[PDB]
Amino acid sequence: MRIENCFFCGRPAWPSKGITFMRNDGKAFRFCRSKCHKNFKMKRNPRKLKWTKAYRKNAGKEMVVDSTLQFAARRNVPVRYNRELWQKTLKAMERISEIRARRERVFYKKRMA
Amino acid sequence: VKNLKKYDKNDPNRRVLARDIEEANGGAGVFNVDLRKDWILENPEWKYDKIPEIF
Amino acid sequence: GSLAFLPRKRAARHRGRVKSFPKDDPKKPVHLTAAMGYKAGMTTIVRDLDRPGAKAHKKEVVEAVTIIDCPPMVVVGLVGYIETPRGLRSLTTVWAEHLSDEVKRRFYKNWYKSKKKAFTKYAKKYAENNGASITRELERIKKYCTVVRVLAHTQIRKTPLKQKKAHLMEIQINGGSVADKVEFGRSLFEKPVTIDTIFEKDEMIDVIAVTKGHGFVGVTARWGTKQWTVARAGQMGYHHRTSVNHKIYRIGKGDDEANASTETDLTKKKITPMGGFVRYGEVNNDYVMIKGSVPGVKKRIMTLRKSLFTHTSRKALEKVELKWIDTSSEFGHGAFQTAAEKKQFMGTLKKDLQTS
Amino acid sequence: MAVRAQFENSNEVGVFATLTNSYCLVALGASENFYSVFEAELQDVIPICRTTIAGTRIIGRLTAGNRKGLLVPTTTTDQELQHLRNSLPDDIRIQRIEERLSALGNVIVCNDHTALIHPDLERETEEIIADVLGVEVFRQTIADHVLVGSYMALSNQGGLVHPKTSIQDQDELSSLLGVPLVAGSVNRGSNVIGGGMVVNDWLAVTGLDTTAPELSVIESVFRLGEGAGPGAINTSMKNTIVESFY
Amino acid sequence: KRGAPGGKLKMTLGLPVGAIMNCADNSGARNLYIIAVKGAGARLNRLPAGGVGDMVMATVKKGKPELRKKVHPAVIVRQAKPWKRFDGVFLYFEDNAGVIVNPKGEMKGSAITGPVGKEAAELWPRIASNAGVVM
Amino acid sequence: VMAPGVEVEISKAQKDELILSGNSLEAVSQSAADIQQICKVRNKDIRKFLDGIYVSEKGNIV
Amino acid sequence: AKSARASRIKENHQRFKKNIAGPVEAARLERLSAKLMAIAQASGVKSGKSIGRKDSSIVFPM
RNA sequence: GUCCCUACUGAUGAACUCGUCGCAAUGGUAAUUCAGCUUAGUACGAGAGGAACCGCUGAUUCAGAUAAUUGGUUUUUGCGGUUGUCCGACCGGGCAGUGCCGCGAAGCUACCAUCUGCUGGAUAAUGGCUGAACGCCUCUAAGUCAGAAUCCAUGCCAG
Ligand SMILES: [Zn+2]
Repeated sequence: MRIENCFFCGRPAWPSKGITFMRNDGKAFRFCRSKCHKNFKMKRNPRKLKWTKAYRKNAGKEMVVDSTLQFAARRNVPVRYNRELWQKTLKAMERISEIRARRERVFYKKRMA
Repeated sequence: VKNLKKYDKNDPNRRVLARDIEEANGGAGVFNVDLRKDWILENPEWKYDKIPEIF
Repeated sequence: GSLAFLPRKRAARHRGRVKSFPKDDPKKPVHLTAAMGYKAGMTTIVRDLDRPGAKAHKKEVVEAVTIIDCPPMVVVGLVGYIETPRGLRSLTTVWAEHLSDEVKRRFYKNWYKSKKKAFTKYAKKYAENNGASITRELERIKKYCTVVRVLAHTQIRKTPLKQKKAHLMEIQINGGSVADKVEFGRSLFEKPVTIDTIFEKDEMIDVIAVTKGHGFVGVTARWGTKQWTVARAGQMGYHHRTSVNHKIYRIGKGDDEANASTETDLTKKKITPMGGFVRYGEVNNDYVMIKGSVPGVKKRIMTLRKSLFTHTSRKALEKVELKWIDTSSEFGHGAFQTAAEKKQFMGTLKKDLQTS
Repeated sequence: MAVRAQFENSNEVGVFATLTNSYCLVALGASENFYSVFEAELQDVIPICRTTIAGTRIIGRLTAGNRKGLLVPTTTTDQELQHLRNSLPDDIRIQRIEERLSALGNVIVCNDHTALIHPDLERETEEIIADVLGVEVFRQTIADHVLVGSYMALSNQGGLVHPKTSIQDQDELSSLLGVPLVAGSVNRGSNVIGGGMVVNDWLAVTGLDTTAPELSVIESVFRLGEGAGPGAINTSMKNTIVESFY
Repeated sequence: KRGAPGGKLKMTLGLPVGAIMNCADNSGARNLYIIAVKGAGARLNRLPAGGVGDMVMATVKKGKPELRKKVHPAVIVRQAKPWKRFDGVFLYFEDNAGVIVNPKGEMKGSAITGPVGKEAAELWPRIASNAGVVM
Repeated sequence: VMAPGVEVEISKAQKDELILSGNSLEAVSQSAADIQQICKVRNKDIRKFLDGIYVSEKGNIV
Repeated sequence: AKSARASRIKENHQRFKKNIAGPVEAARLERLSAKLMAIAQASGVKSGKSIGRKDSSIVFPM
C-alpha cells in the first residue's frame, strides 16, 4: 500500500478516500474529498484558498527548509530487502517525527512572537 | 546455454517444471505460487518476512 | 418480490432466533454452536488476496467489513430436550446459582419498582440440601435427553449502551454424548465464555438479526414495482433475517491495545474510529470483524452461529492476511488515523499556546 | 531457438512477456504454462520473474530494458518494485520513470547497445534511458508508426521491422543501429511485431499462429538455431517467401 | 463468435445505447454513436449500457466518409462517469471515447490519441500494444 | 462400490480384464452392470468411440 | 447451466465436503473444543441418583 | 339513448396471573443464464478445424440485506459570498411564503455503492440385473439397480 497526498489541499489520501481524475494529457489528479474535487472542477486556486498546504507554504505558515523534511521523499530506485535496514529506518522515523514536532513548535512560536 | 540440455517431454530424468509442480500440488486454479521463492537476499532466512509499509 | 419472505410482517421478537442448529453427532468434540454480539459499525480494509484463479490474485483489494462488539457471555443455565412424535420438547432446565442483575432485569419488566425476588428460592434450593433435587434434574437430562443447550446472556454493562437489560439465549452443545454435554455445561456454569473460544479467524458463519424498519411504505419500495401474489402496501422493514456465509476476518481481544495494527502497519491503534463509532461509541471489548454487510442497525442485538453445512467453496478455506484497518472518522470526510497524526500534520495551534 | 507459445489463449506474447539477455519477465495469471515454456527454454540460465505492474498483465508492453537496466512507469507500486529488485541480481539497475507516455514497452525498443524511442518523450526521460540502459538513444518513427516498441522487435543479432517499411528507411535504420533488418510479419499477418514476439540473442518466443515461413525468417534474422544468417532469406528462402506472401 | 469479453469484473456502466462518444484512433472517425452493446441482458424498459472494455456497435456520426458507411464494432476506452477499481480507487476520465476494432479485436487505426482505460488494455491485447498512456 | 460378498480382482491371465466373483448371482451381475453403466460415453459417436468396460464371460468359479 | 439442485452438482459438493472442508473444519473444531475445555476446567432417593418425580389430557376420564 | 359490507395487505387486541426461554401442526418457499482459465491446440481429423468430465474464477437476471467508501439529495437554513430594500452609519441583523450562489456533515438513497444466496430422499422419459409367462427369448409378471433444471422435504419466512 501507500499513503497518497491530495493534489488540492495536501491532506493524507488513504485508500478508498477520494476521486481520481485522469486528464487526456496523461496526468492523474488524486483528491481526498468531494470538497477538493468540486473546488478543482470549479477551477479555484489552492494557492489562494487559505485552508490548503499550498497557500500555507506560499505564505510561510510552515517550515519548508529543514533536514527533517529532506529525509523523506519519493524513491524511484529500489533497495534490496534488509531487516536491519527497515528496523533502523522505523526507529529513525520515530526520531524524525518527534524532532519535527519540536521544530514546528519553535517555528510557530517564532511566528507568534 | 551451450552447456544446457534440450528439454523433451519423454526423458525419464527431465527437469521438474512448474506445470508438473502445480499439477502435483493441485491444478491451474488451486495451486498457490510462492512469489518469494526466487528472492535473492543477503540472509536466506529473511524471505517470507512481512515488510513494514506504514508507520 | 419473492413469495418466500411473505407474510411480510414485523419480527415477533427483537432478539431474533436461530431456528436451526447444525445436526449433532457424538464423534466430534464437545463445542458450542452460537454466540451473541452488538453491531458497532463497519469500516474499510485492504487484504492481500490469495484467490488462485482470480484477477486480484496476489494483489491488494479494498473491502468493507462489519465490526461486532462481543463482550464475553455468561453461562447461567442448562436446558435438556427430548424427542417426541410431535417434535422436540423441553424436558427440563436447571439454572446456575448467583444470577446477575442484568439477567434478572431480562426476567423483569419494571425492574426499578420491583422487589428483585427472582430465583431466590432457586438459590435456596442449591444451598439448603435440595441439591439432591438439582442433581436429580441433571441426571434426568443425562438419561432422557437427546439434545442439550446452554443458557447464556450478554454483558450490557460492558457494552457502551444506555440499556441495562441483558439478552438470554440457548446455545446448543454438539459433539459428544449427552452425559459429556451435561458435564460440560455444568462446569461452564458461572463462567464467562469468549468469542475467540466459540469461533475463530478465517471461519464463515451465519448472522441472525432483525433488519431495519421503515414503517408503512407503499409497493414502490416494499417490493420494487415500476391476493397474496399481488404487491400490497404495508410494513416494510423490521424483518427477521438469517444471512449466510459471512467470512470472519478477525477477532480482536479488546485488551490488546493494538487491535487495528497489522504486520504491515506498525501503528499501535485500536478498532474504534477516530472520534468513536457514530451513534454507538467505543469498542473496548472482544470484537468480531466479518466481511460485507450484515442485517441490523448499529447497537442492535445480533446472533452469530456456526454454519449448518460443511462448506463447498475455496473462499471458506482461505487465510485472510490484513494490511490495514481504517480508523478515520465516520462523522465526515476523515483523513487521519490517529489524533497524533492529525496534530503532526496540522502543527500546533492557538489554543495549544493558550493552554500550554 | 524459436518457440511458439500462448499466454492464456492469446498469440501476443510480447504483451505479456519481456525477454532480455540477463532476465525474463512473465505476467502472472492462473496457470504456469507460459512461465513453464519460458523456463524450459531458459533452464535457470537467467532469472525469470513473475511480475505485475500497476495491477496489469501487460508487463511486456509496460516495461522496457536490456541486460544492464530496467525501466518501469511511475504507476508501478512500491511492492511491485521491491519484488523486482529482490528477484533480480544487483548487476541490473531498476528505476521508475515519470513519463506521460507510461507505455514504456510501446515507446522504447532497446538492444544492449542502442535504443530507439517515441519522438515525443521528454528530455529528462531521454537521459534517464541513456543512463540506466547504457545505450545511445535515437528518436525515429518506424513505418510512420510512432510506437517503435509495438512495431519493431530488436536484438543484438538483428531486428525485424513492420512489413510495410520502405527500403530506404530500412537501410537508414540498419546503418543507425548496426544490425541486419528485415521487413516481416508475425502471427499470420500481424503487424504488431513487438506485441507478438519477444526475442533475445539466443531465444525467440512467438505466437502459436506464427506460420512456418515467417518463423524461419525470425530464426534467420535473429540468428537463432544452427547457421541461421540474415542472408539465407535472400538466397535459400526466396521461393518460399515469394510463393507464400505474394 | 460474439464479442463478449471474458473475466471482466463489475464497474459502473457509463455509456448507454444511443450515446455519442469521441474516437481515439487515427482511423479518421471523429465521433461514434453507440446503438448496441455485446453481452447485454434483455430486461423490460432498460436501456443497455457499456463500460470501459465492452465491445459495442456504433455508426460514425462524423469523420471519414469511408467509415461513415457501415456499423462498426468498437471497444470503448475512456469513461467520464466515475467507477471503482478493486484497489478501492474511484476514478473517471475527461470524456467518453472508443476505438474502431474488428470483431476479432484488431484495430483499423495505427495509434490511439489520448490515454487508454486499464480494463480495455488488459482485455484487448491489441489496444494495449497500440496505446501510449495506460492508467 | 461392490455389494457385500462379491470379490473383484485384476487377474493376470489376460490383459485389461477384471474378474468379479462371488456367491450371490444377483449381486455379481448387478455389480457388473454398475461398472458397465458408469463407464459410458456421452455426446460422442457410438460407432467411432469404442471404449468401456464390458461383460465378456459369465459362468461359475468351480 | 446446471441447476444448484442438480444431482451431479450435489455429488461434486459431497466430494468437496468430504475431502477438504472435512479435515479443515475438523482441525478447527479440535482447537476450539480444546479452548472450551480449558475454560470449563479452569441413599439414591435422598441424594438425587434415583430420578424421581418433581414436586387437557391424553386419556378419557373414567 | 339508466359510501358501506366483503376479499386481500399490513397493524392492535379481551379472557387462560404476569414474565422469560422454547417446540413446530399448518401455510408460504428461490434461485437463473452466460462467459473465461485448465483439461488442450488434447481426443477426433487428409486438411480445415476442434470438444468434454473433474477442478478454478467472474458476469446477466432474480431475491434478501447494508451504508466503510463513492456519487446524488440539504430546513444542519451549519458556514461563507452576493442582489434589492430597511433598522441613521460600523457591527449585528429583518424582509424577498427557504431571495440567489458555493461547500456542506447527519440521515436517506443508488447493480450510480457494497455484501449474501445453502442439500437429502423419491421419481418421469430412458438405460439395466435376476427371471417366468412361452422347455428359445424377454428390464416385469413376483423381486430389484441407476436416472431430468422434475416431485416431496431440510436449509429459509410466518407461527
Ligand atoms: Zn484534499
